[PDB]
Amino acid sequence: IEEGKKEWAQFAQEIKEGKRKSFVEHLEERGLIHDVVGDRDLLHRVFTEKRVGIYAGVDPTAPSMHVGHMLPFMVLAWGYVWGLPVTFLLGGATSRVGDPTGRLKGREQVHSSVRKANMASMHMQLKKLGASIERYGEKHGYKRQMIWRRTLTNNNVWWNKTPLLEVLRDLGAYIRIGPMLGRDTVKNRMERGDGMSFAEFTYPLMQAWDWWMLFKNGCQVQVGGSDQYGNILFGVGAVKTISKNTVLQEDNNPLSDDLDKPIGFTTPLLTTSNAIWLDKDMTSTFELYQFFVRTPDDAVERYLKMFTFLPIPEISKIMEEQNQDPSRRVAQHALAYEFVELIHGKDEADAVSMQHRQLF
Amino acid sequence: QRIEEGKKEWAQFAQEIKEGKRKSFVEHLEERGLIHDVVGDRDLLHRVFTEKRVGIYAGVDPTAPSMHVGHMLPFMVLAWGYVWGLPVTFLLGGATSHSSVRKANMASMHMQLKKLGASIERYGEKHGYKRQMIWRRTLTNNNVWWNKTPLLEVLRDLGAYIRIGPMLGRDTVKNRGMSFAEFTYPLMQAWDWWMLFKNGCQVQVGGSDQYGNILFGVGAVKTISKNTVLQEDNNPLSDDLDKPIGFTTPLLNAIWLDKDMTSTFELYQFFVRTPDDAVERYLKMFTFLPIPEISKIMEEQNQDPSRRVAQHALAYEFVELIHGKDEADAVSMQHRQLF
Ligand SMILES: N[C@@H](Cc1ccc(O)cc1)C(=O)O
Repeated sequence: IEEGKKEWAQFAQEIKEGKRKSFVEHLEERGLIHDVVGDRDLLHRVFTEKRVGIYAGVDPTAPSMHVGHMLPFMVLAWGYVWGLPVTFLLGGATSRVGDPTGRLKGREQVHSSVRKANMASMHMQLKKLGASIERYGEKHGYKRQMIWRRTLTNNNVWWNKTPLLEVLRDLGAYIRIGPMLGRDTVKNRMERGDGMSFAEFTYPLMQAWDWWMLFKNGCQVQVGGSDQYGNILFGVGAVKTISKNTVLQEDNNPLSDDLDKPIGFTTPLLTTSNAIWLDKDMTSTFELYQFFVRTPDDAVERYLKMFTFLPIPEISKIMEEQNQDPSRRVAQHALAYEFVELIHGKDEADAVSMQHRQLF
Repeated sequence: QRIEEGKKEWAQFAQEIKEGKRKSFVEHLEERGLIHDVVGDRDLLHRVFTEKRVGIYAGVDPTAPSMHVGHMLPFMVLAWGYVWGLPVTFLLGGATSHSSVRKANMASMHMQLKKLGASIERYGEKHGYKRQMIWRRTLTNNNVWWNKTPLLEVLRDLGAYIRIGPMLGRDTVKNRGMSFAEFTYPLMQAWDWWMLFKNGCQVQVGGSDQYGNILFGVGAVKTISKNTVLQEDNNPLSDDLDKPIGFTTPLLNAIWLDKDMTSTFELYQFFVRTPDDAVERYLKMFTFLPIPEISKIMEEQNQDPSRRVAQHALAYEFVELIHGKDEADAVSMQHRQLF
């Protein structure tokens, strides 16, 4: 415990002295940071100086995640093997409301048995992914230390009982609705005329409260998809406010030092040229392999950096061979193999890669 | 047992009302001049009270340690409701209201509302209304549910079905900044009603300025009842006689009901200064005096209004209602002994 703080301090000096990379500099090299919700240099300083907690959220709208969810979790995977405490947040409660961002119409009311089934399946998959990350990290030389920590939490833990009055007192009373109505997501649904419910309008405050609940236990940073910039931005402000105005003395903190203020960033948007599920029963291992081998030549190098733990030198070596003759798909096959191994294990990766070569 | 006998008693009244032999609670209040606007259909309101011994409530926000005379008319309606055998509820908005100040006001107002409840019963006794087992009056602080009510529950049963567009259109809201908490207040008021509606409070009465709030409440309660996931509470309210509905009382420094803020003598004086052209209406609204007795008073008043016979009767009655007979006797004598 104490040794951890000393180790991170040593790393900090080595980072400033150009002998080591910070977590931010590392992610930038992997191409995993799109936008920083706040000041990039501050984010860098925070991770350099502090072994801060970081989390990513996911709402269970399906029994399975797909490849489109992965980049924020690739960030947490890196965080985990870097010895940062990471948290996977399952939005069991917030999924009932539905995130209005990147939508004009409202989500369709799903039956309760379906939502419960989706939530349970996603919970298992996230547990499985957590163990896979450790295994996959091991393959690439990252040996688990006692100080490592990964957590899976359902926000139902608090949303099932959290009184409306508590949220209004500690957060709602300090939030002006004017700016909320100015946000793009709301503005576009009022202008277009798609309408919007009170529940949807409240969603940002729920996400903010989620962060606050984790922030109290050291989770200073949030990472999300590209379209989550707005929610994370709102969250940064909201968390400062709660910490500054909370009536509980055990939790109250002005956060005067910038190094302690909440901050976040987004991961890049994946574009194409249905869904690619991480569940073997929905998308076979063979088909997940196929999806990645079809990665365009002008995208495969970046994907190798974002979707695998392959060292940069090894990626350079792969690309050197790839650039000589990309028809052999050396880069695409390495990408497909690594990601299939991460999600479904080595045996699956070996089987589908052999069968794919024998067939095509 | 008594429940079944109660429905029978109300059934008899209903038949007699249709035959023009008895007044409904609505017709009665109109005779008193206590109804300003009906949030909904007047005839429906008449029908609801004719057919059903419905619950009715009025809300009060503890922004002061005491209520004053400007708050009374909705409570006069509840006073009548009580002695008519309708179950009435006083809702104290403890949750929705420095912190040490707010808690003290809430406690003082709660104490005053209990006292008013007992005073209403006593005052009813004087005018021939004898308490029956079926009578019911309740004082409730909405803190009772707001202390635990999950945000998620409100969003599911209400928040999901309310569009913010219209809310931003409300008169009070459009002409404005505003906090999220303040923006949420209308839904909390609606939820308050829903909590009481589940236990029979189909009707709400409020001040003249409460038309908007009651209007929003009717729609919200319909919505919640129609879409709530607990089937034990779910109900489409297809029959109009079961739909939530309300009405307002007419529009009249402050004349407090707290003796330490406004002396009984000064409360007496205030009503004695009631204008000649208003005193008759006030007698009907602020007292239980039968109309025939009010007629006898006004005709005598009309002989020589300088004697203020009507104003003195009004002042005495209201002081007795709020502070009791001994107080009424004392201040009336002191006023005569002085003037
Ligand atoms: N709102 C995010 C998921 C999320 C949920 C809760 C949080 O606290 C954070 C993120 C999404 O829909 O992608």
